[PDB]
Amino acid sequence: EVDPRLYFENRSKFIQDQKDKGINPYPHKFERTISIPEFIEKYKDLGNGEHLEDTILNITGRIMRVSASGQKLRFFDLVGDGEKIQVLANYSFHNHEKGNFAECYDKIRRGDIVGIVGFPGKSKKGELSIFPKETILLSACLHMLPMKTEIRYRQRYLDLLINESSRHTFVTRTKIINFLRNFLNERGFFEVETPMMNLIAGGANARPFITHHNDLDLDLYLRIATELPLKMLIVGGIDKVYEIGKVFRNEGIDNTHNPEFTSCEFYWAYADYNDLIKWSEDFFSQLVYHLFGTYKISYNPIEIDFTPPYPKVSIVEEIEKVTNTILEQPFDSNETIEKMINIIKEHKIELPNPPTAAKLLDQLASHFIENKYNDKPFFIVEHPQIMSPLAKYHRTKPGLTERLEMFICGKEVLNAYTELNDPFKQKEAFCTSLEYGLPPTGGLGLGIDRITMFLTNKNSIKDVILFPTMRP
Amino acid sequence: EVDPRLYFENRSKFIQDQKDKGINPYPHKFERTISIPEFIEKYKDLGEHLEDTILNITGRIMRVSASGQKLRFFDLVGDGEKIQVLANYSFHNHEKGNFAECYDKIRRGDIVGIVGFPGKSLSIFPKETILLSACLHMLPEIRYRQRYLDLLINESSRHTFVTRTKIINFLRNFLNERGFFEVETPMMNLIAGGANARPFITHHNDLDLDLYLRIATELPLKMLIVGGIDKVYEIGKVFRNEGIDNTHNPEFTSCEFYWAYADYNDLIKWSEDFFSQLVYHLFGTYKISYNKDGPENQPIEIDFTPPYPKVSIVEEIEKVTNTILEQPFDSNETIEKMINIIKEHKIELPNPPTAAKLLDQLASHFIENKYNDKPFFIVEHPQIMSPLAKYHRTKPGLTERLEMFICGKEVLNAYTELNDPFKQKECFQLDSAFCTSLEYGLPPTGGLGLGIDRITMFLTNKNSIKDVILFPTMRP
Ligand SMILES: C[C@@H]1CCC[C@@H](C[C@H]2Cc3cc(O)cc(O)c3C(=O)O2)O1
Ligand SMILES: C[C@@H]1CCC[C@@H](C[C@H]2Cc3cc(O)cc(O)c3C(=O)O2)O1
Ligand SMILES: N[C@@H](CCCC[NH3+])C(=O)O
Ligand SMILES: N[C@@H](CCCC[NH3+])C(=O)O
Ligand SMILES: [Cl-]
Ligand SMILES: [Cl-]
Ligand SMILES: [Cl-]
Ligand SMILES: [Cl-]
Ligand SMILES: [Cl-]
Repeated sequence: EVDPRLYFENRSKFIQDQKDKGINPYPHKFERTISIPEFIEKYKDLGNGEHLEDTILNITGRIMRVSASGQKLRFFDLVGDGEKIQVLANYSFHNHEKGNFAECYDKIRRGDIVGIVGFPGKSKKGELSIFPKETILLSACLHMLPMKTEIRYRQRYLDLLINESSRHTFVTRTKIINFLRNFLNERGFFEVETPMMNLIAGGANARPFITHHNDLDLDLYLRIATELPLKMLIVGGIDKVYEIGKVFRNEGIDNTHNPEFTSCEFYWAYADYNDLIKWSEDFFSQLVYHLFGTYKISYNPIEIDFTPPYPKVSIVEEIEKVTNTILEQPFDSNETIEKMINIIKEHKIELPNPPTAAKLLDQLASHFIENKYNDKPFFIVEHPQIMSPLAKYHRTKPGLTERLEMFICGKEVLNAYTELNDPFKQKEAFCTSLEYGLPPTGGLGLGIDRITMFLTNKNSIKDVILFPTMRP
Repeated sequence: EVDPRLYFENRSKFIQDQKDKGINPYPHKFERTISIPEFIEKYKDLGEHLEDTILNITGRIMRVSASGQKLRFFDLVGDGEKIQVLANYSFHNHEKGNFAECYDKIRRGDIVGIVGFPGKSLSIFPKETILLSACLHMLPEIRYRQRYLDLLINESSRHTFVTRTKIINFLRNFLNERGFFEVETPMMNLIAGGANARPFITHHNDLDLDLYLRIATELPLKMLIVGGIDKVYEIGKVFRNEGIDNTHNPEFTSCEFYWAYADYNDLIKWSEDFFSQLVYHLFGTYKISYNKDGPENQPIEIDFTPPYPKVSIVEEIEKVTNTILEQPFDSNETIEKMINIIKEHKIELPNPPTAAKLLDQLASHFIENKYNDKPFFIVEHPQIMSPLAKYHRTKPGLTERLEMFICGKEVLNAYTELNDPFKQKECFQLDSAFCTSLEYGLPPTGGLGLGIDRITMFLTNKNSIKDVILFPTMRP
């Protein structure tokens, strides 16, 4: 046992003493000639007890175990890029003209970043190793590191160094985003950037963040979505367009909500809801196979089968069906509002404030549909116009829209529709752009963080964001 | 020849009349079988007709002409390309509507679907033409507020934003080929560091908390180096709550990377490789022309062939002003001296006149416009300007820093990172989370920032940042 403060204070005095004796504990440059992954790839085939003594290399990394088998034989584990080798430092092999062996190695502690000049071999036990001639401290770790709560979210660097799975999680994340980018680019889509701060915040229903620009003396809204300006680009003649990036919604933090999250929205001119469904099934099934070489995955446990096609459940037909009720249109008539309210009560669930037709329908949809399936993803489709102000009216079903929303394990990860392009039907900047002619178009949104949760077996969004937002 | 409101209001009545006569003017779906680029590629080689092929094609009408009632000529555009629609009474399927009625209805800007056959006279010959989405206004500062108009009317506008995405694509593949790992860091933090700039503030309601939009990505990326991600980067927006002018937009796109075990010399090689390769990739040459002073007056050449000149900020200021600037730079004798030089040359005195801002001002007057024919680096900036850069390995008072300039504008800032936590407190309000991460061991590291919008300005021949942002931030 050691007191952390003593540890820290002592390592601090050590640093100052090195400085004072003229040794620079933070040297500027150490020219490494090979990485640890490279080193392993290149020498893993060596024979037990075989040294290549005439092959000198410079290698770096973080010391993670310190050991000894006497004062003239020190062992360390050295990690870089998520791989590990042994450092076997033997007194006889040490270049004594550069410091007392014992001084130079007593000072090396767990967490230290080091540079090593030495030669590759395997120990007789077969352990792939570097045998120093010289070991340089490049950057000390001044605190004792954990061997094994909230710290993983506040000190993500600690998490990344100690837990192999943490690194796997964020690697998978970037892979997911890479796949998506190439998937859209293969299909002729054009990546763009739209503003994060606008005079209005539209394209979804969510409270916004507000901020103030000093030069223009103006209160701007951080964006809750990217829909409106992307559509303006369709009008502008960019027929396949998308954006991957953050959006901001000013509401509660939970296991599936972070106030900044990463979305992808695309707009596809001359497509419609049917094209969007096909796209969703292709994307998800191909994404999953690309990561796992199979369509069925384990999640915390339950199997999720991503083999297309997926079930499509019509929001009205299904609510009515599981509640032996008819919901007469208009959906915001008093008779249908009262009725919807009755169901809420009849089933003792939380009444939304205020109880508008759109929010009641939404609430009924979360209770009676959204957890219909767990074995596969599925779509809820054909949402009422009152919920869907920017979706186009259904081509055979008055009151409804050509909309879909994909769910995985009761959580929405996708929202898409045929875009309303008739400016007259919309009144009930962007609006001006519609008057110039928005071609028939299909639009689609993904929630990236939520997708990554499922494909890395996490059940908090916090586990797939490097630095999630938290109370200090 | 027409009032815009009449035009608009009339096209509106037309839309309603179509609806009332049972025609849906905004059909849900027209299944096209070929795009315009595809169409061109496939039939460029056809003076002849091929009635041996019936196709469905879409696009926006952009010119309407005629040579008789029975002979109508349109330009149709999609994905940057254009073909002719030659609509001839002969070829029209009269079992689907009066030829003259249909085609009198079609105006400039209309989005249409066409069923016809390919030929040259390079054209599509309709048997039938469907309206898919009308343009209710006659088509021609507006370029910034209605960027859709700009994208449709000016070929160069589309070139500009295509080039922009290409630039970002090249950069992404350039870092990925070299083993770099893309990540996302937060846009809203409890403090905003990594640069000197006023921040935007916003408030989260459920946690009842004030947060700062990020002015840079430096600190959290460095925390990822500590975490063992030795090559890391982020491309994305940052926010600085400052003035707006030809080279400043309050949100702009940057790229920052951190390269463990590299230093300032690695960063210079990287900069030269990146820029020269980027330019050749776009133009098949290293020398490009740029209308600094506007398309009105004469352009200049910019030669991106490496290597680029490196000018040491202290050496050069002293040299062009016959002065010695004794360290410390924030002593009174050296502040007063710097002031007197600003006074003797009638340049604007910064408020307050700190050592760092005076040095900065002297650097913008006497160095930053040294070259115009090539990019160049200003290097080895004083510590007082550079609170996160590491101290120079042989030059007291200075740091291992570089800034690249193109035509007098900074596009790159990079350095060997200060990784000694004891020296940093002394340099520094900035993060304790960050400061704590340093104590766990930041390896020797090189960091670099690019200003993407400003790079794109130079490589698309624009001299306002507003020309390379789709929707720049403006007053209503
Ligand atoms: C833009 C996407 C398209 C798919 C449907 C939803 C999913 C989105 C909802 C959401 C809301 C929120 O307040 C905080 C979040 O973190 C998330 C999220 O992670 O996922 O929005
Ligand atoms: C992160 C980069 C590294 C290179 C140096 C600067 C360039 C950056 C500075 C700037 C500041 C600003 O308030 C508004 C801007 O638009 C820009 C810009 O576009 O250029 O920052
Ligand atoms: N803006 C939508 C995503 C696209 C919906 C289809 N246009 C949302 O945030 O849910
Ligand atoms: N954060 C710097 C970019 C360079 C980073 C070098 N450590 C800036 O905003 O200007
Ligand atoms: Cl249908
Ligand atoms: Cl939700
Ligand atoms: Cl390297
Ligand atoms: Cl050097
Ligand atoms: Cl600047």
